Amino acid sequence: IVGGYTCGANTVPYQVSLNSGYHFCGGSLINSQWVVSAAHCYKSGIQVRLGEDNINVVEGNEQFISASKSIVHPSYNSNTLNNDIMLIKLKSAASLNSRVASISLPTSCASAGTQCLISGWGNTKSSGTSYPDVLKCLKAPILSDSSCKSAYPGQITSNMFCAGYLEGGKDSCQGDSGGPVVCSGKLQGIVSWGSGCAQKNKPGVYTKVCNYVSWIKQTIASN
Ligand SMILES: Cc1cc(CN)nn1C
Ligand SMILES: [Ca+2]
Repeated sequence: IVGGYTCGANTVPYQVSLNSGYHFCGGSLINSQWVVSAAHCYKSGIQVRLGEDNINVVEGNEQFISASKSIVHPSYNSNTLNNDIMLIKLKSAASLNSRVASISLPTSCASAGTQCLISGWGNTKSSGTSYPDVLKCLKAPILSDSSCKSAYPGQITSNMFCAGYLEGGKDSCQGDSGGPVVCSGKLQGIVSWGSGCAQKNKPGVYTKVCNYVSWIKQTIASN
């Protein structure tokens, strides 16, 4: 997260860190057994880390649970990043509490102008490289489909939306991949892609979660 703020420990209780020896992606806890992330975060040997603030220090509220299976969306295209969504099942159910909590799926799509919260442990610099240990947060509005498409000619599908600031300065970045965009207590987005970070007229692009609620529910119901 570039140009954000320190969230505060366990203030984003649905935020998870995916770890394969190191943090490599974010994710969102959607029930006691399931995490939603980006398809471009797929790899083997995933441990889901819940209750994290400082990802380098065991602070006392963590739950570390290995993934038993991952399900990349059937229509994910890694070239275009269309359908950039994946489900991860935990080997054991997380113990839910005030600091480890699920986020609700949307019942309808969110509009341009809706204010959202984006979070993660990604790079905090737009030019150089610096990775925070503690969770960073950014309040950002959803941008219009027209402005999103104008920013990225030929690249925005019906399964994507832009959020952030056309002026630059505030954005998601490398390492925030797969993490949450939450608006009015609903998971509306997943950190998917962009062109650099916090650059003018290059806002973050996010997977449009409301398009996938049926797939998520049916997949969970049979797996
Ligand atoms: C994960 C991610 C988000 C963004 C948006 N600036 N770019 N990347 C690489
Ligand atoms: Ca920790």
